[PDB]
Amino acid sequence: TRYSRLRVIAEIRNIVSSIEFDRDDELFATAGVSRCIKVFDFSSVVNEQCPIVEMSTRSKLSCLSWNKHEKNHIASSDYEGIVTVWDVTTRQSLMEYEEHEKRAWSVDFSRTEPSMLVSGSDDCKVKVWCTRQEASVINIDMKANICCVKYNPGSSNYIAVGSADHHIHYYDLRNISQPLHVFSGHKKAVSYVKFLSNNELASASTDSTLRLWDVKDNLPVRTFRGHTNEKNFVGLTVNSEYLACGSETNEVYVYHKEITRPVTSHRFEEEAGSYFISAVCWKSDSPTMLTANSQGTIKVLVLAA
Amino acid sequence: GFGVVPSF
Repeated sequence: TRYSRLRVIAEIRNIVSSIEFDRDDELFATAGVSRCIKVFDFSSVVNEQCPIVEMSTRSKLSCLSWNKHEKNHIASSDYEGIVTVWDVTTRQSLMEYEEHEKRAWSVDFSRTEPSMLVSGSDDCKVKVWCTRQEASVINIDMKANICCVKYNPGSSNYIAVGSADHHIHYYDLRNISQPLHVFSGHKKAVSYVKFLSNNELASASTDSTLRLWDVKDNLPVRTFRGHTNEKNFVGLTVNSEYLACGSETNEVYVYHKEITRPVTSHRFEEEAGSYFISAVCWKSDSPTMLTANSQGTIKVLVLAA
Repeated sequence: GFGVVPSF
């Protein structure tokens, strides 16, 4: 009730598929179709533009994830299938994991066991990696394309897997024989999974909904509607209270987790339907967020009264 | 292609 709008506080004037803050919310990184991981200083961006680091890649990038303990390390997944860990100080690749046989859509570094990272691919496998080992530590053969994988924020034993089979597969990595639970409800591929808390999981889908799930009691909680998402990866980011996602109308939407329709939205000639928001990232539990769209424009937005 | 969610 305290917010009704999103204010633009800074802008960096193609598609960015990932925008992510480092461990201390001091730097953020972008990646996508241009085969370039760019790192920016958040404070500089708000107070001014030039990245402080640029790392060229062989392939287009689908996802980034910063290491939660080695603050200068970042992982990427790319359209070749390769999962790379990078040192943004030296610009060198530290690990190049090459087992996936098709594009990898997602990579996530664990918060609680920071040397562990998980990836998912069109090859229908989930792979768990340790930065001290070259071969994967766990391999989960699934039936359908994997669009997103995410570690539980409280324990590296649990991952949520968003699948093109329309379900979220919630695994205990200590016994991958069967998932702990498979959450049905979305009518299309599950493009994102993100945790609000140890027990609260959100998902996005190209059925134009977000959904909230209780992964302790294995229950559906809430469905969120208002944005348009029938085709693209448009971004999902959550914190303790709010969900934000993109839209194929060139708008960013914000939902409070207790309310099914948006509390606010922001629109970034051509119709709205020609551009889409492609990446979003809250600055932890604050009302500030990073956003990017399919032209490559980046905006810093802040919830306001 | 780029940024398009898969199908089965």
